[PDB]
Amino acid sequence: CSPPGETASSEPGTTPAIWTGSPSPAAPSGEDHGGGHGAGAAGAGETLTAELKT
Amino acid sequence: LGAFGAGTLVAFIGGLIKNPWKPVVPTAEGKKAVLWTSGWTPRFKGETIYLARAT
Ligand SMILES: CCCCCCCCCCCCCCCC(=O)O[C@H](COC(=O)CCCCCCC[C@@H](C)CCCCCCCCC)COP(=O)(O)O[C@H]1[C@H](O)[C@H](O)[C@H](O)[C@@H](O)[C@@H]1O
Repeated sequence: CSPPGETASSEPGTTPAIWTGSPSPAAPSGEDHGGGHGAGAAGAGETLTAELKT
Repeated sequence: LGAFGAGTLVAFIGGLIKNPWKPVVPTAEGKKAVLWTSGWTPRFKGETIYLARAT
């Protein structure tokens, strides 16, 4: 016998969308954090960059 | 003799007998049996599983 599910001539398909993974709720109990600092404000952390343009 | 043989054989073989369908492997849809799940089964919804080449 042939397996019940085979063959699909119609519905050509579509290009898969760009994957957008989600942060792990199971593996991480919370949200992973980067730079550590006192940050006596709403929160900036130990990482702050900037690009000075012309 | 029949009861003792039954008990002894069952106690001998029950150590070996294991349920193939005990949900053990974690998955986004809760723990599932081993045969259903492989390394490609997302442990949590939306997990990224790269097709890593094995150098
Ligand atoms: C005449 C005897 C009448 C009794 C029939 C016995 C068969 C019915 C079993 C009833 C118990 C099932 C419900 C509770 C139990 C349950 O859910 O367990 C299951 C597995 O059932 C077990 O326990 C062990 C099964 C017993 C072996 C029976 C051997 C064959 C018999 C029928 C032939 C000898 C009798 C004499 C006739 C021949 C005469 C000679 C001429 C699955 O295990 P699992 O959930 O994965 O956990 C694992 C743990 O079991 C596992 O021991 C442990 O070692 C782990 O590895 C673990 O992972």
